[PDB]
Amino acid sequence: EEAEEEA
Amino acid sequence: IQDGKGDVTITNDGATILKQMQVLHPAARMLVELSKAQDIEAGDGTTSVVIIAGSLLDSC
Amino acid sequence: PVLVLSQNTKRESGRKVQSGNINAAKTIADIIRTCLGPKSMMKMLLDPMGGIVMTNDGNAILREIQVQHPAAKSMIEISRTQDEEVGDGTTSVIILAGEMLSVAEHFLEQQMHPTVVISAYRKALDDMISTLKKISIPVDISDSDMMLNIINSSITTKAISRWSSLACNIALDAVKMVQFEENGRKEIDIKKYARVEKIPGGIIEDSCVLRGVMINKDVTHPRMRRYIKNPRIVLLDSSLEYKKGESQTDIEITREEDFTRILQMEEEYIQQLCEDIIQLKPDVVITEKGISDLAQHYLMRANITAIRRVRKTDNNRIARACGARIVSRPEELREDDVGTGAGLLEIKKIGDEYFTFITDCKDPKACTILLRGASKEILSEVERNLQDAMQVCRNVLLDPQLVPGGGASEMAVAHALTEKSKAMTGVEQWPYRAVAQALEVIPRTLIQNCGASTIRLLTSLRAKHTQENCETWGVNGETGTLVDMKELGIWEPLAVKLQTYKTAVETAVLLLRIDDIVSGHKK
Amino acid sequence: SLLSPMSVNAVMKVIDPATATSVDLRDIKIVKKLGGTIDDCELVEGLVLTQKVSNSGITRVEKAKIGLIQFCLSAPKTDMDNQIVVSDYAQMDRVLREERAYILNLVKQIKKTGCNVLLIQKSILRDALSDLALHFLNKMKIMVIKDIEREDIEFICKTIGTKPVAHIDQFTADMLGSAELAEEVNLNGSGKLLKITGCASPGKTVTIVVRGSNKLVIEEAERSIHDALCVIRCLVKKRA
Amino acid sequence: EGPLSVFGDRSTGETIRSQNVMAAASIANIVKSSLGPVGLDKMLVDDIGDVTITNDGATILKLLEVEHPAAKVLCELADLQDKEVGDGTTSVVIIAAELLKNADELVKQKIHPTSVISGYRLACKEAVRYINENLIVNTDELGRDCLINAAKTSMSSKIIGINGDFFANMVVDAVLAIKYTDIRGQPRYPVNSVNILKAHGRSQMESMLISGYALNCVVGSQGMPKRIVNAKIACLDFSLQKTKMKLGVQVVITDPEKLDQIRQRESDITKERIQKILATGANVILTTGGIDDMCLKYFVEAGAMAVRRVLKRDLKRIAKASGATILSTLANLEGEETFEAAMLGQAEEVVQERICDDELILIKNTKARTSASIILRGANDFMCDEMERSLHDALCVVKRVLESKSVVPGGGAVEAALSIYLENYATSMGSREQLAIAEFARSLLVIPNTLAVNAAQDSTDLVAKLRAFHNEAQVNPERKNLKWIGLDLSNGKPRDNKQAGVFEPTIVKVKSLKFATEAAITILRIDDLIKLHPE
Ligand SMILES: Nc1ncnc2c1ncn2[C@@H]1O[C@H](COP(=O)(O)OP(=O)(O)O)[C@@H](O)[C@H]1O
Ligand SMILES: Nc1ncnc2c1ncn2[C@@H]1O[C@H](COP(=O)(O)OP(=O)(O)O)[C@@H](O)[C@H]1O
Ligand SMILES: Nc1ncnc2c1ncn2[C@@H]1O[C@H](COP(=O)(O)OP(=O)(O)O)[C@@H](O)[C@H]1O
Ligand SMILES: [Mg+2]
Ligand SMILES: [Mg+2]
Ligand SMILES: [Mg+2]
Repeated sequence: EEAEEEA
Repeated sequence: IQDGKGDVTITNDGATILKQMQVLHPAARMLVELSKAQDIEAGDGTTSVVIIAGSLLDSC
Repeated sequence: PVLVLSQNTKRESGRKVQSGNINAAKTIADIIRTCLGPKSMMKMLLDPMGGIVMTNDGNAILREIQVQHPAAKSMIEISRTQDEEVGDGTTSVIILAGEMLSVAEHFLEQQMHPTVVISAYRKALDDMISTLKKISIPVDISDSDMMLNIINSSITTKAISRWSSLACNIALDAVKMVQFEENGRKEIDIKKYARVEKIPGGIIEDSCVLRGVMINKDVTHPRMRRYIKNPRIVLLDSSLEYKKGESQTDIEITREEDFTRILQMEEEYIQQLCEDIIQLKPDVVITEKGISDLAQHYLMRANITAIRRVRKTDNNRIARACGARIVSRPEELREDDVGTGAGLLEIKKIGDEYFTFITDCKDPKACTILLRGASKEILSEVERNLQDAMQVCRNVLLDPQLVPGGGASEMAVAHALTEKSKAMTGVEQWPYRAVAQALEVIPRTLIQNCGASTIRLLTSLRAKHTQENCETWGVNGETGTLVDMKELGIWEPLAVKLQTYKTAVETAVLLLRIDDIVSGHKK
Repeated sequence: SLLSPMSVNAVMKVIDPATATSVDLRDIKIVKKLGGTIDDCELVEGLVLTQKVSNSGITRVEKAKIGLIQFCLSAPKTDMDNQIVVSDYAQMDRVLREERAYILNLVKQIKKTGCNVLLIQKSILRDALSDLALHFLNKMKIMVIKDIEREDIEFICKTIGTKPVAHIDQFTADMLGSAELAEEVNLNGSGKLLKITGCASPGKTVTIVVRGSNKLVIEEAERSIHDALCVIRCLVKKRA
Repeated sequence: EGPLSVFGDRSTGETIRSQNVMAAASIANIVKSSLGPVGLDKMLVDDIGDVTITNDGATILKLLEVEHPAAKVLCELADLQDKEVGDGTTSVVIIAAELLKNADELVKQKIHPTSVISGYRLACKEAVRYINENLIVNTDELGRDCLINAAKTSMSSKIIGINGDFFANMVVDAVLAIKYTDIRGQPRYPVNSVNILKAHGRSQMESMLISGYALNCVVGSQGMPKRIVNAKIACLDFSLQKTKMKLGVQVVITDPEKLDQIRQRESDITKERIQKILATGANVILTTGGIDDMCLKYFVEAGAMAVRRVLKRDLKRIAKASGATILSTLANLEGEETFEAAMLGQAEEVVQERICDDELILIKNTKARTSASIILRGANDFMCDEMERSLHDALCVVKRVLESKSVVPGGGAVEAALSIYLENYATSMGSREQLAIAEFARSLLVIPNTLAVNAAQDSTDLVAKLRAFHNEAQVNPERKNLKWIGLDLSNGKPRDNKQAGVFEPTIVKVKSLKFATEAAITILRIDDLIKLHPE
């Protein structure tokens, strides 16, 4: 998934 | 070039073209080895070497 | 040698595709249009497995037919979508969709682009919904006579019409006793807690609904009691027997006494489980798993009656009826998990077979309907009709609105749309009127099935509806006359009509947008 | 006008012109990635990996310390036939407690050196990274990359200066490599790609990323770049 | 024939070029009839009778099976366009096929293909540079109506065309609610994080947007409650079945008195874990693994909801939306296992709701962030699938517009302006690349012709009017505003499309031009074909 940020 | 399996290649490299064909005559199975040898030694001119060899054999 | 681009794919395009789609829709409509109204006739179907289905339900007819044209498949699908959504009206939807799609090729052949027709249909649907909401009538859900009238008008078309007084009472009692509100405010009327059991024989008038449940089971041991007055019931999800673990264990014994001691510990474990059950002092033990002989011996020594290997759904219904809850580990057994809401446990014989009744409950939330009759086909048709009636009742309870039947609503909506169309300009006016005049197929089919003069009766009814306060006038299906629906007493829920119109219009819109077909591309 | 300087730079980054007599073309790695156009081909003076990170949450690290592992972070296992026998109910809990402590000790030992990026090589006989180990590593804020091939370890060491470790006792702060940026990028739709750039100990390696809107174009462009590299190699071999 | 024993078939000359051009033209002609608001759909039937209804170019070309590699090139071109952008997968195929067809005539004249290729590259570069003059900055326009108009233009020509305003409001609301807070260098809008569900039944205008999340799952047991008002959520990534020793461990018993306690501990470990979890006040427990019948009873008595077999992506989205933390084990940085009330999610309501004879779960008003879901209602499965496919395009278009604040008029205005500009610019080269540039300009003009043909209008007259207007715009600067007059297909006359509200992202045009030119070149360079016989 594109959402692979801070946590 | 389309293979027996169904894969497709589009190329200008002489050694690649000769390898991807399936030549049957034994005298035509040494030109591909010559092209491979030129590719190993220099990495360029794989077509001009075959042209020159064919021209000499024709002149004979 | 063969140079191809798309191997063996069949392509078709043009006006041929549209004509074929419309023709297939009309054929699907034509197969079924004899099964509408109180004068409908039965059809018997032969299934691949060797059975027989003698029925009158539109969905039951259509789901037993195999077809090749995709438009036919689309119509078959919308039939069952209607059946799942509301449970009634699976024939009127097909007939209406057929007409709505048939009245479009006239404009297609006059070089009118399909998008204009789609826009006109989507514009007319909203004004149909608004008129339907305008002509609604409220109903009081505490009026049992009104509820029975609604259910009777719903089932006056099927084969149970000879026993409508019994059928209506059965359906009403079942729905009312299944209605339930629980934690939070989630009101529900789930009908997986209203079981139907068909037992061939006897007479149809012996059909009833029980305050409890009935199962096809018997006592494990003959010395257990078969009749208990006020029982205390415990339900279990585990097996009362010794079973192997799963941690890949082995036993290595090198002494004489170890074998006998190991054999005795199993009996000790069984005795411990039985005593732990007995501490609660129950009268009936029900379990979905096996029961061992030694456990049976101990329970009988404690004067308990045990039942083996009941289905999970039946266990859930028994729990909901008697107020108990299922427990997997007897060690965690309390006084709360014991159900005391039963009033009689009995075990009887019905034709060389044993049945178990748990009846006389104080306040059950699950029920069993027991049907007797001539044979399996008749009982199956009665079951389908009862399902129709129960779902109609649930729809009425979840939305208390009524609209007149017999075509009065169709003619009122058609008149409203015709009156509204004269305020419009443009090319959309013609399809806008076309749909409204296509809504008359329902009264026309009713008149045809009754066997009267459609040409005279339909124009008489149109003239009557042209007046001011005549929105409830319709056709009497048993004789072939015009009658006010107020005195006759035919009313139907608003949700059924809304679903029918929406599904029909959307199916027509979907089928009007196809332009070409490609076949045979092997996944 | 875009591919010639890339080839010249790639050849000049690998040899020492003072005494170079031949060029090892296995020191330059070509990576083919679909999507975009040939215009998007680029030169990377660092490390590029085609596989994804197993750590859910961490995708970018600055001032990264990198370590390479050739042992397994899992339950103990001897090369002889071993098995544990349980005959009392206390041992059942004791085994779980001991296994948990054994894993936690290794995780703490790894954390002691200040490591931020961990690479683990491929293993086929025993599990090289368990869920418990991954959970502890995530709790310690370490990015984990798994299934490093057994035949590009030499290239990885040559590029980033790391040193392989095959025993936990040898995991020491002097066996790590230092990098300025280590992060994964997501191309528009083709997938992810790990890039490590700004190495404190720059080796004589380089890599090329080849793009293209079609596989035929990508392979043909790769062959053309190989031809250019070979011509430059010949010109190094003979100064004529 | 004769020499060169190859065991295969080889073709050389104009034969192969004509054959390739014909293959490309057939592929274009398959999908030409589904372009513009007046385009219709297609029905596809496989060898077992399964029916698909669609007008999405990428889907059609993926479902078709093709044998010619020159056609497979266009198929993969459409797939790449779908992956890169998400809109305009039917225009690029038409453009590429027209480019091949127009270059083949110049090749039939004694013009070397290399000159054509260089001219095409130059024309593509100039067109891409010029397109950055027709731009409109979305901030100048009012943002909400700009976004709504872009969404409506994207959703036109689909099954949801008439309901454009309703569905566009829903799409814009979902996209805005799913916005992510990045490093703040650039905000991100990660579409496909929204869950789209299909369920036949009521009319499509009853499709609903849920401010929260929707799960295609049901409660574990019928004795559990089915509505929780104030929800404490625990997300787990392990099974809650009775314990089983690993492969290495085995049990050997020599004293028989020690079997009962082992058998009891086997079941007691999981009960202890469940009590640890429940002691912190958790009301909802979501698990990817299974839950045993023995372990469901603890939740039943505690009065809590348990859901099993939850997908990992759904669990990730739920956890990040509600602020919970995903746990694959209860162990901490010490030996013992603990569960802390700090790692619990909070939700304002969790309900189980009935939809058309099935059930699903709604989680409403998550407090850590905002999340959205969409439930689609339709006549049947084919309609629902087509609606989902049409909604994905709108979501992608809105994401692109929000990420890059630039829009471009639609209806063929861009193609007309580019054709005029490139035709004028071709002279200043004065070489054999002039012919190639003119051919590129003329091949750019196929989109308005196809739109007019599909609208059943006078394509020649309409295109002539467009060219005249755009020429008068490109000269006489005080009349520059004539560069925005597009095309109206419901009446058959030009109209100011920027004022009307027909907008597209510029990335669509740029990427389509680049990919079309690349495909045209890579097919135009082929000279001869050799096909080997199967073994
Ligand atoms: N711009 C050019 N003008 C003229 N001759 C050129 C040019 N570029 C390359 N050549 C010549 O053409 C030949 C290159 O052919 P090529 O396809 O590279 O064959 P090979 O792969 O066998 O080297 C050489 O004779 C080279 O000198
Ligand atoms: N006694 C009656 N007189 C006139 N019309 C009736 C009567 N009973 C039912 N109908 C009409 O018959 C129509 C169709 O009902 P039915 O034939 O049972 O099939 P379905 O309920 O599936 O549409 C209803 O719209 C209703 O208005
Ligand atoms: N209202 C409109 N008026 C004119 N042209 C329109 C309108 N809406 C869309 N278009 C055109 O429709 C084309 C899009 O074709 P379509 O098949 O819907 O999508 P795509 O091919 O991009 O997947 C574009 O050229 C666009 O300008
Ligand atoms: Mg060369
Ligand atoms: Mg009925
Ligand atoms: Mg589009």
